Amino acid sequence: QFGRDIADTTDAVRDPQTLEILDITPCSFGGVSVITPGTNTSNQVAVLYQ
Amino acid sequence: TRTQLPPAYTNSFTRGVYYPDKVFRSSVLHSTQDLFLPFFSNVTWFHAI
Repeated sequence: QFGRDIADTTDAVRDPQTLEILDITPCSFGGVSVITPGTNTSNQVAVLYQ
Repeated sequence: TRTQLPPAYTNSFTRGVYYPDKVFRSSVLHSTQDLFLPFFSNVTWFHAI
């Protein structure tokens, strides 16, 4: 039924209704970083994504 | 008229290797702890010819 790879974690699963292998890929990647050139300089900030 | 011959002891050649569960494994070496048959073990041979 299920399927795990070398990382010892479930990566593919068999559909128990239509018989089809589906790969699981969560949408949790990267974060949010702040870039500030200086408080006394200006007040413009930058957002960075990983 | 059932001349039952005495049982004999023989040796196996790697038998009793089944899947541990319903989990698909590929390119990964995993070790389980179930009930298997030891390799090069001594079993009993019964005839019926």
